[PDB]
Amino acid sequence: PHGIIWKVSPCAAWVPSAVIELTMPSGEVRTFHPMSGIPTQVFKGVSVTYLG
Amino acid sequence: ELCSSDSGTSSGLLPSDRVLWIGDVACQPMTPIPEETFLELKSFSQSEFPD
Repeated sequence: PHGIIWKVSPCAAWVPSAVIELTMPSGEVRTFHPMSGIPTQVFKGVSVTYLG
Repeated sequence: ELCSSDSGTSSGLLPSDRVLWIGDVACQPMTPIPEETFLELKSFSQSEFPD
């Protein structure tokens, strides 16, 4: 009747991560969240990843 | 290469099987984009195919 909605995401890794505010030399400025070894949705060539 | 004569085309009514569309392509309404994005996409495309 109420409609309570929950969102569960199981995980058992707990790898370190960080945020990256990248600015392209052309002028485009965006942000993305890289993971420890996982690609971060490469934005036109740049595939900077984070290591732990 | 050339258009040779055909007796079947004299009636003036040709069936639909005589029309061929090279490749499967569909169109849709588009939205104008700035020149910077198109230039970056062209650069990435020409970098994806160095051969």
